[PDB]
Amino acid sequence: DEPTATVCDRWGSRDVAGGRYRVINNVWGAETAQCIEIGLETGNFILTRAEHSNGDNVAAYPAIYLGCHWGACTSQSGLPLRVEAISRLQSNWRLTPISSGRWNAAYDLWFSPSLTSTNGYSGGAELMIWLNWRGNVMPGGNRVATVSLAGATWEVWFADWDWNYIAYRRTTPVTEVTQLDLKAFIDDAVARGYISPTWYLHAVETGFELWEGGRGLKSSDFSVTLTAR
Repeated sequence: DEPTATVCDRWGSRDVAGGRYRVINNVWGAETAQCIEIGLETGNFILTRAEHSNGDNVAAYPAIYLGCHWGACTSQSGLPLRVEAISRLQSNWRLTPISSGRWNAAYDLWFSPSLTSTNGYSGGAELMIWLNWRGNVMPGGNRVATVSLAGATWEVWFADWDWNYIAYRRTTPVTEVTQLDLKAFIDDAVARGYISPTWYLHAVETGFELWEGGRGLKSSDFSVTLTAR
C-alpha cells in the first residue's frame, strides 16, 4: 500500500512519482466541494468527494500531468518543447468510470507561442482527447471532421476562443489506453491549421472534466514518454 494524501483545496496539488508528475484538484470552474485521494508514488487518484452541479459549465478538472501547468512545472519534464521539435510522444492511462454524474475522462494538452505559462495560454491552443464520459456532455465549439488517428477513430471539434480549442472525442468510449500516440493528434491539429508548429507544448495532462458529481472516478497507471528531435 503506497502512501496517500487526501486533497480538498480548490487549488490543491501534490508532487508524485518522485516529482515526475503532479496531481491537481483543480476546481477551476465552481466553488462546490471536491476531494481526491492521491497515491504519492504512482500518482493514481480517486474522487472521494464531488458535489458539483454546474449546469453546462465545467466545474473542475482533477488531473495528473507532465510539464508546466500555469507555470507550475514537474521535475525534468523536457517541456516546454516546440511542436516542430517533438519527435515522439506517447502515454498510458487507465480510468475507472462511474454510473452517475456528468463528466468526461480526457487528456488536456496546452500549447502557446511563449516559453512561459505562468499567465496561461492565450494565443495558443488546448488539445483534448476524450476517452469516456457520461450524460451527453459535449466538446466546445463545432464538430468539423471525423479522423482515424493512433489506432482508433475520433470526432474532431474546434472552437476559436482566446486560445484554439481542439477536442478529439473517441467514436466509442474506452477505459484504458496503452502507448497512445499523442503526437498523431498534435500533427492532425497542425495540419488543420489549429496549432502552429512553432508553438510550444507546455503540459500533457489527463483527468476528468466534471459538470455534475464525479465521486468514485479513478485515474490509474499514468505514464508519459516524450522524445525530442
